[PDB]
Amino acid sequence: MRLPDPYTNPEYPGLGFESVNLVDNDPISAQYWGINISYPELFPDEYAFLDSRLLEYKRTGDYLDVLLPQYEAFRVRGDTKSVTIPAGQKGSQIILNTNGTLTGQPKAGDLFKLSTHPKVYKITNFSSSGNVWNISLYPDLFITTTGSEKPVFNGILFRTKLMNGDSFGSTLNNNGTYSGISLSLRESLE
Repeated sequence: MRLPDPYTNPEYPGLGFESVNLVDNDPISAQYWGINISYPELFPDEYAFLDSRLLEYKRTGDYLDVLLPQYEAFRVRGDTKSVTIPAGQKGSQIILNTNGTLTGQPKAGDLFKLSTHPKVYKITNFSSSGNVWNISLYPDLFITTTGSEKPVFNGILFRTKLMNGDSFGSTLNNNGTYSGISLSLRESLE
């Protein structure tokens, strides 16, 4: 379940977020991101759409994949598939070999994800030596690299669970829209 937005569904611009907060949970357990999405007033058809998607989400027990457009930095561009990430890596640093196919560089604060695993990281520092990139991450890597991972800097989806199904919804207001819709999502560690 991709959480529908104006990219997937440009016919519903209200599905653009009014506000989003990315929240750090550092438990006893592993770190996980919390996401709080607030919508502007939704019109009947876009509200009806989102409603039905969340319902389908409810009955199938799936995850919800979410894009946060605020993090569409596009500070790094190029052929990520020709990047090499050496095997055996763990901890808070991730080294990769760009093979000269990347342009630009990421900065502290940007998101990062491995192609083969759903966990999303924050980039905390970055240095390079020619085509060698040294990306410092938070939290530590959830897996040891296999050698087949590719870096993801843009179009990162968080794999989440809805926390507030029981307070989701609104009723028609006096200008024929639905106010106060917000979603509270928790990154799911499988």
